[PDB]
Amino acid sequence: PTVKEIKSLQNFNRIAGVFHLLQMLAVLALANDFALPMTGTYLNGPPGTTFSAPVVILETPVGLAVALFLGLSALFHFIVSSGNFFKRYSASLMKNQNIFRWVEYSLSSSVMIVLIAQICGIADIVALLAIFGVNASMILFGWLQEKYTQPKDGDLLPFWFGCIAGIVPWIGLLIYVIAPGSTSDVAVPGFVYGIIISLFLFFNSFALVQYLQYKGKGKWSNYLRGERAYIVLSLVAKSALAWQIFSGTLIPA
Amino acid sequence: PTVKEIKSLQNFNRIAGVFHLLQMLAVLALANDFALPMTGTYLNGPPGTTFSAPVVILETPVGLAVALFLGLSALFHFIVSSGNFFKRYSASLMKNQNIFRWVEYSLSSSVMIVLIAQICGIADIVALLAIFGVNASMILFGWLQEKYTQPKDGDLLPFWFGCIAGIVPWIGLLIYVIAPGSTSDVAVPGFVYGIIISLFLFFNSFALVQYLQYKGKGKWSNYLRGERAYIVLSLVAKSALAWQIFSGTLIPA
Amino acid sequence: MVQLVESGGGLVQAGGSLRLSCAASGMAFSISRMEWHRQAPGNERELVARITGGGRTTYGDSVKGRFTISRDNAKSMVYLQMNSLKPEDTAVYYCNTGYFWGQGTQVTVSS
Amino acid sequence: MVQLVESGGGLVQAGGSLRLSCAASGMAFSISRMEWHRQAPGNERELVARITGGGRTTYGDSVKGRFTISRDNAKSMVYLQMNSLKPEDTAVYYCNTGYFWGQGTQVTVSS
Ligand SMILES: CCCCCCCCCCCC(=O)OC[C@H](COP(=O)([O-])O)OC(=O)CCCCCCCCCCC
Ligand SMILES: *C/C=C(C)/C=C/C=C(C)/C=C/C1=C(C)CCCC1(C)C
Ligand SMILES: *C/C=C(C)/C=C/C=C(C)/C=C/C1=C(C)CCCC1(C)C
Ligand SMILES: CCCCCCCCCCCCCCCC(=O)O
Ligand SMILES: CCCCCCCCCCCCCCCC(=O)O
Ligand SMILES: CCCCCCCCCCCCCCCC(=O)O
Repeated sequence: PTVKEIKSLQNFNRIAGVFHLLQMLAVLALANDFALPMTGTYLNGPPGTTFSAPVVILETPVGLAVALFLGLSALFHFIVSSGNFFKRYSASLMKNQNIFRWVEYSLSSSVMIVLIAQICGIADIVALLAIFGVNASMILFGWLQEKYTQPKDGDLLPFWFGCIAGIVPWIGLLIYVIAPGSTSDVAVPGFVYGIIISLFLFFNSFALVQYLQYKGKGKWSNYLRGERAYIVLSLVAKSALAWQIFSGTLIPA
Repeated sequence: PTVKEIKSLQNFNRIAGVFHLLQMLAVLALANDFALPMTGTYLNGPPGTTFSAPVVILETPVGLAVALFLGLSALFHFIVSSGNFFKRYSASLMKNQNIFRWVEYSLSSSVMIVLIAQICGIADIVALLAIFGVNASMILFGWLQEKYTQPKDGDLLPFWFGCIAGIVPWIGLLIYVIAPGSTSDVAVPGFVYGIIISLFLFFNSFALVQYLQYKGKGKWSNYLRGERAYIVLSLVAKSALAWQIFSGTLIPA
Repeated sequence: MVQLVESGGGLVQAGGSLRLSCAASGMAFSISRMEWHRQAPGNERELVARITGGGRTTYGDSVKGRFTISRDNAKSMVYLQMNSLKPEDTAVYYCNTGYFWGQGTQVTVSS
Repeated sequence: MVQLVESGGGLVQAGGSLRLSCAASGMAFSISRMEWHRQAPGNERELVARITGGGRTTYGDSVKGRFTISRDNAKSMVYLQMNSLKPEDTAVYYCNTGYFWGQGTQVTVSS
């Protein structure tokens, strides 16, 4: 990695940040008022005898959440292209690691997965909190893998740990989509299936990019290819998800 | 570490395993038939419009779960004191790491925390599955910390990550104990408070032992002290929990 | 099966006031969202109120400052209070949820 | 408030059979566990059946092979079927939950 290659990333990051900011502003300006509940069912006696009717504790608005997980990326991409921050960024890239990315992801991906789970029909607060925790744990495992190992040496243990700890939310989503034991006759709409399938494919793409970067082939021996891939996939995923919720839920107003 | 110190651990582990086996047999022989439900509340229309009454999907018996998380430890403590397995065990202890312990814990602690959460009044299946995932992630973080770092060098990052990823279930338990937004007039019993407080203290004890082992003082520079502490605390925790559930829930028969 | 049954309505004068009631059936009433719809004899349909099952309330921008929707749990009741009527609200009102409609009621306002 | 109301009972012969019914109130009936208790005029109390809200059934080891408890969701009903009675079951029966009792009913068996 020479000076010019690290120099172009300034303009690359600036362009990404501008795109994110414009999309956030449009979504804030056009969305209507929609909300989804967080509930809870309490006991009314001994530990396993009698329950009570569910009640609503909180209500999430959707437009603000979408604007939130776009604004986070916009803010971070503008921070990286700053002054002394860029000096530390280049110094860390020279050492084959990046820290800003994981700090961004551990919040953005968690918000995404919470919203996706909430649309499918999950309302308990503890379920959402634990899903948040699981996703953050997966990202931290990726951070540890990047920090403690070296390319082409054949050690891939934290990668496998992160793969193990990132499949639980999708098992839960599958369970609520199959819906065992229910008594109903209303079928799931189509945009739910579209959202689920598309986001699963994007998550698989992120994992594959990590694996190919640390395998060390004859072409992927350069770190900047993986850096560019991580920027582009992040720019695509956010836009692919934010405009599927808007068209179908937030539009009739 | 010399030969005799590694030799005494054979008898130590055998004694621990025998104690676990006897307690498991007693609990199996004396318990009655008690069960707790796993439920689910599904939609009946568009994503955020109409719900349905909750239904019961599964039912956990309690005596079998208690026997399970005692039998796991019994089996592992008998495996370690075997033949060639003991050779690999001693070889790994010479290198300042142990693997059998984490393989045991990642199941035993998860079963414990699922049961503790279920007693407090949590019934959703996704909540229990995600709690399982979070606890396993914490144990795996401990494994990575032990594998990739060295005592007295001042690096404690995976320890902090494991501390971060192990506080979510207790936040959920606190939320269902405070019970915000409910309409009820029945107070929580006392053994619930006893169980919660005791198990929180024991988990803090485990974390403290890890931290003191890897700080490297003038007295804790020997690894076998930490090994013995991990055996004793595990032998106490299981017995402290299995006989508080039995006396109060499973006894009147 | 979900059954919504509403009552009230009738014929009143210009300055009168009404209280329509809707009673629900075997669903989870403390979470689900209820709605009130209006159809005039000769138009397509409109929207009157929503209650979102949590407390928040939205209207149809043509009845603001005149109507008030409220709900009562532990009895499964939805109440609509109409005050300061006008001689154009002659219509049929429906109680609504996630497309489980009910047999509407007639409201008539004289001169 | 939780209100349990049961009906049935009365006076029968030795070989008769009965069907007692219990109706529940504002709780979550599809999860909670319901019980049937018996008190004889002169004894303390006993246990008759449990239904655990999921399907499983346990009895009191003195009425096995004679009684049968069942539940019906979507109407909140608990049914107890008594067959092949004996001239000792003269008693008062109560419908029970997590200590929310109800006003029992009388069962009498003649010779
Ligand atoms: C919640 C709102 C505030 C969040 C701010 C979190 C980031 C704060 C800036 C941290 C930047 C930093 O330099 O990291 C500090 C060190 C990193 O050490 P190292 O990787 O250079 O060896 O050690 C650490 O990284 C500390 C570990 C904790 C930071 C990761 C936070 C993950 C949040 C998970 C939410 C569930
Ligand atoms: C908005 C950005 C998002 C949603 C990025 C998500 C990234 C992932 C889901 C990738 C996670 C990884 C694995 C699945 C295993 C460990 C390595 C990671 C972190 C790249
Ligand atoms: C039956 C054995 C049990 C419950 C052991 C549980 C162990 C822990 C809760 C300890 C976890 C640790 C931390 C809290 C941080 C990371 C290091 C660990 C794994 C020792
Ligand atoms: C831990 C990963 C695997 C978890 C598997 C959990 C399976 C839950 C769903 C099983 C339900 C089987 C059918 C239940 C009985 C019924 O039909 O009502
Ligand atoms: C503590 C819960 C964690 C799971 C570990 C307990 C193992 C049992 C889990 C439920 C299995 C249910 C088996 C039902 C068998 C039957 O049909 O009677
Ligand atoms: C992510 C860690 C912090 C999580 C904090 C979650 C707080 C949930 C409980 C807040 C309820 C506040 C009161 C709700 C309004 C009411 O009284 O009904």
